[PDB]
Order: sequence, then C-alpha cells, then structure tokens
Amino acid sequence: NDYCQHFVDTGHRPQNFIRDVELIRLKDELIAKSNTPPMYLQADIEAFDIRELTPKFDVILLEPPLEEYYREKCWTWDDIMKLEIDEIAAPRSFIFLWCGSGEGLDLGRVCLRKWGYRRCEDICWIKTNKNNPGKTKTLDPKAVFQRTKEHCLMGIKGTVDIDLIITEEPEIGNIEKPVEIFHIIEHFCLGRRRLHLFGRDSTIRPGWLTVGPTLTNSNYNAETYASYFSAPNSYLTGCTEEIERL
Amino acid sequence: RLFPPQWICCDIRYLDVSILGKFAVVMADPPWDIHMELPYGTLTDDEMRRLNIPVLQDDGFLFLWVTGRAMELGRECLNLWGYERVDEIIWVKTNQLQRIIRTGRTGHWLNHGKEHCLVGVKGNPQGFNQGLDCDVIVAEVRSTSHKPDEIYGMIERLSPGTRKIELFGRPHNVQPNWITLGNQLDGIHLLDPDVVARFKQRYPDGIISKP
Ligand SMILES: COc1cncc(-c2cn([C@H](C)n3ccc(N4CCC[C@@H](NCC5CCC5)C4)cc3=O)nn2)c1
Repeated sequence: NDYCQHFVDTGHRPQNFIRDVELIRLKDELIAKSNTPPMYLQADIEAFDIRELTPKFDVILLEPPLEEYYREKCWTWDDIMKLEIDEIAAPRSFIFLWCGSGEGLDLGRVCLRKWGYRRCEDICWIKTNKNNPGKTKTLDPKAVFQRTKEHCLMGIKGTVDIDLIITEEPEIGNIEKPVEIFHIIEHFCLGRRRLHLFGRDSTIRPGWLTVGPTLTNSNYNAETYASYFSAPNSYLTGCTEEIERL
Repeated sequence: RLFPPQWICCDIRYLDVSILGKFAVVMADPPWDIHMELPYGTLTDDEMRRLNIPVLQDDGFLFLWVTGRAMELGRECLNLWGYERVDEIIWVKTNQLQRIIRTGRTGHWLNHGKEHCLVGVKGNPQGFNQGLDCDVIVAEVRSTSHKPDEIYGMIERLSPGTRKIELFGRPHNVQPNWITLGNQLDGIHLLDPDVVARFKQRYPDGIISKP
C-alpha cells in the first residue's frame, strides 16, 4: 500500500511501481518531414558571442553542465544567469531549462524571468532504480530527502503529453537527459527554429541546431540556416505539410 | 511522544497562532488564489504573505503544497516567512492499478501527472533523520482535492515524536502529534496543558473573531 514505507524497507523507489512507464504517429511523420537538416556548431559558450546565432529561435533547450550532475568545467548558476538568452529568443518563443534537483529549481526560475519568460510548466524526470535498489548517494548537505528526479522548466514569452518522464537512473557519470524531452518539445508544434545549448555529438538531431563546447565537428552556416526558414516557410509550426514548390 | 489529535476550527487569517507554541514541522495546503473562479474561498496573495508562519517555529521544516502560479508565490512566501527551500516533493497521482491519473486544464501546454510540495528549512534543525525517504510519492487519488496520507509517514520518520502543526487541514487529517487548523473542523479539541492555558487566557469566551 504505502510505497514510501516500502522504499524505507527495501530501497525500491516508489516510482519503480508505476505501471506503463492514435495518429500521434501521423504527426510524428509530419514533424519528420518538416524538420530542417541537423545543424551543429562547436563553440565555447562562455567565450562565444551568442548573437552570432541567428535567426531568432522559436525554442531554446538549455542544458548547462551543473556540478551536481558529476558526483563520483561545470557551469554555476552565476555563469548561467549571465547568458544573454533574451538576445537570441524570438519575441514569441519558448525555453526548456534543465535545472537539476537543488538550488536550480529556484535559480532557474530567476533565470527564466530575467530573460523575459514566465514559467508555464514544470517537467519532472523521475528516475527508477529497478536494477539497483538501495545503493544511495551522499545527500547535498541541505537535502532532507533522497533526490530521485530532475526538473526541466518550460517558459514562454510573448502571447498530448504529460509533465513526467520516467526512466531508469543512468550509470554514474552519465550526464545525458532522456531523449523524450525532444518528443515533448516537438509535439507542442511551436516553430521550426530550435536551438539546443550545451548539446553534444550524442544529442544532435534533425530539426535542431546544436551548440556546445564538446562537439567534434561543425556544419553551421548562419545564411544557410536562415534559408531553411525563408518565405514561404517563415511561420510553419513544424507539424504541417511542406509547402509545394516547383 | 505520542500526543493524541488536537484541532481548532477557525479562520486561519484571524487566529492568534502565538498561543500554540513552537513546532518541529509546519505543513500547509493553502487555497491559493489561482487567478480563476473557484467553488471554494481563496486567500489573496497579501493574506498569504501576512500569515503569521514565522511565530510557529524556531528550528525546523515547512511543507508547502503549491500548484500553478503558487509555484512562484509559494517560493516568495516561503522566503518572506524566513525559510530556505531545500527540497521539493512530487506526488505522482495514480489509480488503484498504479496508472498515472492525467488531467488537462485549459491554458496549459501539458497534462499534469503530479502535485508539488515545497520543503523549507528555518534555523538549526538538529536530530532529524534526513534521507530516509525519497522525494517522489506514488499514491492513489482518493477524494478530490485531498493530499496523500503518505506525507504524514514521511514527516514522522523525518521527525519522530515532535509536535507538528497543519494549516488548512480537513477532519480526516487529524493525527497524533499534530494540531490541525482549518474552517471545516468541528469546534475545538485541545489537550496540551500549555496550549489549553494560553488559549483560555487569549480567548476566555472561546470566540475567535476578526481581531
Ligand atoms: C479562504 O479562507 C480560509 C481561511 N481559513 C481557513 C480556510 C480553510 C480551507 N480549508 C479547506 C480544507 N481547504 C483546504 C485546502 C484547499 N485548497 C484548494 C483546493 C486544493 C487544495 N490543494 C490540494 C493539493 C494538495 C495536494 C493536492 C488546497 C481548499 C479548501 O477549502 N480548511 N480551512 C480558508
């Protein structure tokens, strides 16, 4: 009955017991047909001037490498808050910020507001430990509870899915977030200009521009990129038919 | 200790909570002003800010349920009242077969699978059992608008035998070691002698009026 008690008794997290961890496919197909070719750029985001990334984005996914992701160089909230995200967001646009499980849940909201967004969803990545019951970690010293989830805050500026992702906890030092976040974002049909900051070779994806320090290669060209969104395709949502040409 | 259930039927805006003493844990489930017409009475942002939460504890923990824009307002209140937020519990709402209950609300982008409870700390809490529980609750949606009973067990393992206070609690919430406040409770049931004395002298005619 009481899965909290059960966790205390056995080390199996309550979420281990959630079961089941249309033409939603037709729509996945339209996303795939709409998607720009994958574009990517190796850039030191601290040293690099963000305004070089054009045009202005419909969606920004921001995944700064927090020290908390590495238990057994990282960005602090000081560093993140000083990013010039409002300089590259479209007047109507969305952001998804991975905030971790600690002070990020507060500081990430200050960030969103600083950049001109309002927080409109809180997506939790709940991590199961089905293959590794018990086997716990050193609490951040302010922690009261074992932290078994991560939050991705969604923000909107200007004017299908559930807010949970459940997967098994990744092996130690594996920093990746669930690819399901992309499925959630793309299903909102928000526009085709999609930026992933602090992406990696492993996250590069059709329909996205990926920018990050560890990229081994680049293909980014601002003019070529801008040409994917020129008329008559300026206002596509990314969930509708390509416009016929000759 | 295991002090039996106590409660006070009141308007929480008007009760002088200084008569209750100090608690290791405060929990609140406020009827936040979620900018919307609702069938129940809400508290304005100002009334929430003005609640005299700071008198209820010197050292300990606050559990504050939040939803919608109260995710932000609740953080403001928490800070305003002298707490730092150090954890966030989510309750994943299921049915009797452990399937997520998924409700959608207009003006929202996503279906919601969970409720959030902020955890704040004030002062120098000592002798708490940190890290026994984890920060996800998976439990059955019973009555509409109720919280899961699991939270009480988590709090008791965290802080066994200490005095606790719940604000905006329902009758089914009353419990040993807790004093429960809310306006749907049935009169007043107080057993702690210290509280009984202070209440008699503050409220000799038993009446808890707009001050
Ligand atoms: C108005 O002035 C008041 C002044 N003084 C006291 C009250 C008051 C009110 N109440 C009742 C029991 N009460 C409680 C909560 C509530 N809300 C909104 C509905 C949803 C609740 N949160 C559900 C989440 C938590 C996990 C799921 C919170 C609505 C409500 O009526 N007792 N005392 C009101």
